[PDB]
Amino acid sequence: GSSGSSGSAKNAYTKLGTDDNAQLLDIRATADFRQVGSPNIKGLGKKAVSTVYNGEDKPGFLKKLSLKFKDPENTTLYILDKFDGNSELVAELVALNGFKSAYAIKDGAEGPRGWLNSSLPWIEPKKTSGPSSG
Repeated sequence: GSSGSSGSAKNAYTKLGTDDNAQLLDIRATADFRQVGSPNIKGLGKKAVSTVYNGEDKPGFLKKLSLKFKDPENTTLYILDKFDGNSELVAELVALNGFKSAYAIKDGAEGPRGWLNSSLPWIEPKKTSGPSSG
């Protein structure tokens, strides 16, 4: 693909912990934190910033970021989509809108080698009983 963009699933999480300044922008839909869960990066230091991307309305999305990050000017963000979405698109928007340098993850969360399929930590919804139900 792009030798420089969307690395393997760990390629983000690794650099999430090792950078100590890095962050996560879960662009996955607000429903996906109901139906799949969220990534448990808390042991690196903090939770991810859930804000659904919509290629609709660039400013009406970035309104969530400006209050959420202390030092966007050197914080290394990592988007996280469900599969593909527009991860690599957001990965070149924030850095051009006053953050430093941004990244995506291939296969997102639910992809065949994405976050879930990478030994990476998760939060999930509540415990329930009915796998064929969803």
